[PDB]
Amino acid sequence: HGASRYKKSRAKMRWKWKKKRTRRLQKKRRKMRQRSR
Amino acid sequence: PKSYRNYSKTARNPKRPFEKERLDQELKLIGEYGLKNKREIWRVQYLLAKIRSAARYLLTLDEKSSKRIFQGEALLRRMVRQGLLGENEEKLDYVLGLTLPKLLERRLQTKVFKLGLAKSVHHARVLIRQRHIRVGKQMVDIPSFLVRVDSEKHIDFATTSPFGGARPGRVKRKSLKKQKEKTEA
Amino acid sequence: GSLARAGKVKNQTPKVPKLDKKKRLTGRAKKRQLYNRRFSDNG
Amino acid sequence: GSGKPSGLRAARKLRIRRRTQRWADKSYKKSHLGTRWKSNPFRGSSHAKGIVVEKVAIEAKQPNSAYRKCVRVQLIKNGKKITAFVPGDGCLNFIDENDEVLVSGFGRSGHSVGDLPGVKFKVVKVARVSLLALFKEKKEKPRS
RNA sequence: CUUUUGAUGUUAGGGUAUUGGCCUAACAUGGCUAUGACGGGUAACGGGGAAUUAGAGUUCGAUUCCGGAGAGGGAGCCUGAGAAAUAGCUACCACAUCUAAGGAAGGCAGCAGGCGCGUAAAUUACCCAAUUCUAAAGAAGAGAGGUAGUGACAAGAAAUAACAAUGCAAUUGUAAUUGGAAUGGUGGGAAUUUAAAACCUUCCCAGAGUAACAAUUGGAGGGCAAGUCUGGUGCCAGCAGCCGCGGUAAUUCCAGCUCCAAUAGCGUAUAUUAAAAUUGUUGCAGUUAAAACGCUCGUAGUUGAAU
RNA sequence: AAAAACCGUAAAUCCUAUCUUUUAAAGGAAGGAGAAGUCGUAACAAGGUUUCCGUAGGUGAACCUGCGGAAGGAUCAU
Ligand SMILES: [Mg+2]
Ligand SMILES: [Mg+2]
Ligand SMILES: [Mg+2]
Ligand SMILES: [Mg+2]
Ligand SMILES: [Mg+2]
Ligand SMILES: [Mg+2]
Ligand SMILES: [Mg+2]
Ligand SMILES: [Mg+2]
Ligand SMILES: [Mg+2]
Ligand SMILES: [Mg+2]
Ligand SMILES: [Mg+2]
Ligand SMILES: [Mg+2]
Ligand SMILES: [Mg+2]
Ligand SMILES: [Mg+2]
Ligand SMILES: [Mg+2]
Ligand SMILES: [Mg+2]
Ligand SMILES: [Mg+2]
Ligand SMILES: [Mg+2]
Ligand SMILES: [Mg+2]
Ligand SMILES: [Mg+2]
Ligand SMILES: [Mg+2]
Repeated sequence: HGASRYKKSRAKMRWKWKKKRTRRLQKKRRKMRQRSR
Repeated sequence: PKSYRNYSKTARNPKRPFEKERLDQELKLIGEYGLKNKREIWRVQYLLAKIRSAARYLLTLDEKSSKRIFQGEALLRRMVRQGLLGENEEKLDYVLGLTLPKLLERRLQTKVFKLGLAKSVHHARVLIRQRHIRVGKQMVDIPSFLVRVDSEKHIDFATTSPFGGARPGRVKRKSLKKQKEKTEA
Repeated sequence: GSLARAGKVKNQTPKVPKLDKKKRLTGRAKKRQLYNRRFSDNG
Repeated sequence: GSGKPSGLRAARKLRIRRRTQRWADKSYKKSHLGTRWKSNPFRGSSHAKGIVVEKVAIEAKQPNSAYRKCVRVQLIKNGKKITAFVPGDGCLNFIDENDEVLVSGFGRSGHSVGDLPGVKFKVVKVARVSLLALFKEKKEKPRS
């Protein structure tokens, strides 16, 4: 998953929207862990 | 402590279990020489491979080298004494030409068959195993015995055998007994 | 939940006994018989 | 040049690269990782003993259709629980609620085999008698 | 990173069988480190060696010999040329034996043997005859050591017939029927062997015909050598390392017959080597299959014209 | 001889502080597998608004839009 990300030959979900979803979820996790420190 | 007497293996497996042509050749040889399994073919192959390896290593070596002279003379003498080379082909290149039938020809079974003295090769094997054969005033009952050059004129029946001038076996004497008590009753 | 069908077919098949004697050769004598059947008559 | 140093005093570089790059091989990393003594119910053994807890049936994969018979076993050695396949036609009827069984691997040491999903174990003995000698049905009878 | 409380050196002593921060007093500020110090891990005792490999290599070495360490866990001590000894002593921690209740006595990782642990391992036998050791040294003793018992760990040799006459297919085969030789396995007794038995050799007696004195373990779609034969089941039961088979005419399931493979042996599980030029020094690949840092400078490292 | 004192060699017990390994839990949030489920139709043809990259914002969901870039384009050309 380096330069081979976003490679499209099999009808999958877009790479950048998956990246955006992951970043949102990571932000929520960081907030949850901060609330407990 | 563990004992200091060691041991070694004498055979090796083919590494390719179901090859047709090798299997047919093995059956050829087994039927021709009257053997029991493939293990005997494989032991002879093992021995021949050792011989050939020594010969190859000696041949790659320099001429008029002491190692080559000593070990090559020893190996050639051993081979000619065994009855595998002969008289005009002692040159360390004829070692590489020895084939499986040549070694397989020196067994006591084959020798007992070829010198008359038995009606087949299976007869030859059964006679050796039943204490009927001598090799020079020593009684041998092992069919894989390899006969050396100066021992092949001394194969003959044993003095304790009914085929070699002794009393008859357990069947003859019981038949003769029954005949005696028949004729004296 | 449906494990009452176990061993169904093995218990369905009608039973047949073994056949009787027909003793086989062993060892060196068995290798001799094979050699005759495959090469002696085929020539 | 071809991407490597080739000099008479360049041994340290080659040694260190081969040391670092070996960890990308799956086989080497599987055999040399410290966690195998932990995430392995058999803990490096080839066989283990356990107590039968429950009989179950498992579905086969999509193109096939069957109900494969297995058991759930608690290991005596460490208390863990596993699932093992009972091979043969009517061999599940030879097993009772809590017997002692030997189980072994299933032939693909870390991997599932064929049609069953998520099963890596196989029963070989029950109640101190062989499953095969018991299926042959002409050799032995269960130790009552 | 080490150094307050010895870490690195100097001077003078103490101590030891001797040298030494080994220890004490004064003094100086040193010693190691990306060529990896200081730490963490090891299901790590080191070596002579072992397995597999054309040549390179990869993996193992508790265990016959050599060196090291220990005697439940630690620390002290006597005798003695030699011990920080443990079938020697003193104390604590843990475990545990007898008792008349005041007291006394313990250490199988020596040889047998038991419990527990587990996938995982033998006799509470005989002898100092050999190899050696100790002594007041032919003459005593030695679970050191040897001998047997148990023992499909591993290794070597090697039975389960052979031969005739007739009959029948192509000299031959035996598919078939008749008859006489040969021979161990087995039971009994001896000569020997051995400290004394026992085993191996050798000799005598009795002793094979369905020679019932009766060979097995896996397979028969392909890989991979060997049935498109006969019954049962009917996407169920099941098989199958991989591709796959099974839904009423299954060469693959359950059985009968017949064939193939190895054979007194043959299957299965886990680990490891070759196969793997799929770890590449010999010897890989990087436009598009996995993979050239966004770009330049730069120290260590590696490499450097001709005479 | 018993018994005391002192400088040493020092088992053991306790308190405190770290480090290592294993482990419980209301609740929260992922991934993989399965079953005829519900909703839409983003990709593959110019897929009916060419497809993608980086960054930022928004919406039940797949996604939409702004700024700069590429052709792996639907143009090697006036
Ligand atoms: Mg690429
Ligand atoms: Mg000082
Ligand atoms: Mg060692
Ligand atoms: Mg150990
Ligand atoms: Mg031992
Ligand atoms: Mg030692
Ligand atoms: Mg102990
Ligand atoms: Mg001590
Ligand atoms: Mg003791
Ligand atoms: Mg003690
Ligand atoms: Mg013991
Ligand atoms: Mg064992
Ligand atoms: Mg004297
Ligand atoms: Mg005496
Ligand atoms: Mg069949
Ligand atoms: Mg390999
Ligand atoms: Mg390789
Ligand atoms: Mg190679
Ligand atoms: Mg490659
Ligand atoms: Mg570039
Ligand atoms: Mg579109």
